[PDB]
Amino acid sequence: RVDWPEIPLPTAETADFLPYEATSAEATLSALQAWLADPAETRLAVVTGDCTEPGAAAIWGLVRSAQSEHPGRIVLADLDDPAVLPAVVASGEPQVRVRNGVASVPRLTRVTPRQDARPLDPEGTVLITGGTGTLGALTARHLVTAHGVRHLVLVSRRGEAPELQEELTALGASVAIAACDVADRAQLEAVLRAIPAEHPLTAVIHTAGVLDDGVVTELTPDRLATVRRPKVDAARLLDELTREADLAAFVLFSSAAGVLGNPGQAGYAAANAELDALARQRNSLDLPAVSIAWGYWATVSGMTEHLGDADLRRNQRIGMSGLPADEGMALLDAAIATGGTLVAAKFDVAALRATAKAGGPVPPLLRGLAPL
Repeated sequence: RVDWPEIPLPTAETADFLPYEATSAEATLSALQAWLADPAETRLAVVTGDCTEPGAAAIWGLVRSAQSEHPGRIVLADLDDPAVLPAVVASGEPQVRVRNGVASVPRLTRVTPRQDARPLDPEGTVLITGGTGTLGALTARHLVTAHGVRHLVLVSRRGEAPELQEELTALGASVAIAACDVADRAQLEAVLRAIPAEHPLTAVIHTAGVLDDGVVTELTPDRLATVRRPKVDAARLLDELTREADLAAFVLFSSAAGVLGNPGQAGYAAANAELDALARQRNSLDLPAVSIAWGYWATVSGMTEHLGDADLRRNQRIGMSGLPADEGMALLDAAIATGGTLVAAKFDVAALRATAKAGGPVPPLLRGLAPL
């Protein structure tokens, strides 16, 4: 979980920085590319709003990956007061949140699951976005077998998986796979009407999306919206049209990039963090919701297919390991039970601990797990 323990700001009067208050996910990318074009090296102090907002998190995720691309050069400050910005830059942390005079930074802490989520209805219906994707396909096998789901609506752009259709129906699950894009206003509403009344919708699981990983200097706002729409606009439409639905759980598949920040994934991290912050709004409003910043999946899926061996070591550098289907899906059950925004991934504590002790640069979020 993203934890924000209290740490003191440095006793500094000024810093050599370029202040800027972030406004939108596309605006930060445009401003950042302008600053990245400057040969002069002044750390870009990006001021962002309350990260619990979807927009601020998306900007946070966008800068998080950007700071992974250019460490020690972009300051992702969440300040209600630009006066602490010189102090924030002088702290050395790329991401500092200062409220009422005290500072805080994102930290990763282990989550204690709670078994108080409302039980899934054995006669209910579960909605999955991008069902034809393997991650959506993986969820279908576990839901019917473990959770005993007898009614599914697997929604994907192509929306036809006969090989999953026969497999899921062979176990007794009334799986209604229809061609639909969740973010589409007309498509989602009609399919949401296709959910039977005697089998009311009980769970929304978001796994649809596109991957357009690229560095900040090469990303474009269209790639932001192209990735965001089946993830951000899709989940927003899910909460909009299913807030009145009988949802026992609200599952959103985020990525570790959206929380930690992974190089060359500014847009994807923006979508994932905005995906999380939407759930936090849902969770705060007492509706059950879970957004999971999933790690590097071991199994090859329709989403994470393009992660090669170079990305394998890039992932394994920060402690990532191939997330198994069982381990990943077992984490989902606790994540649904726990609720809120959580990160379910496998980390190499010893490698991070050894790297921290040896002197390597440990990410601040990982610094909670392996401090000095």
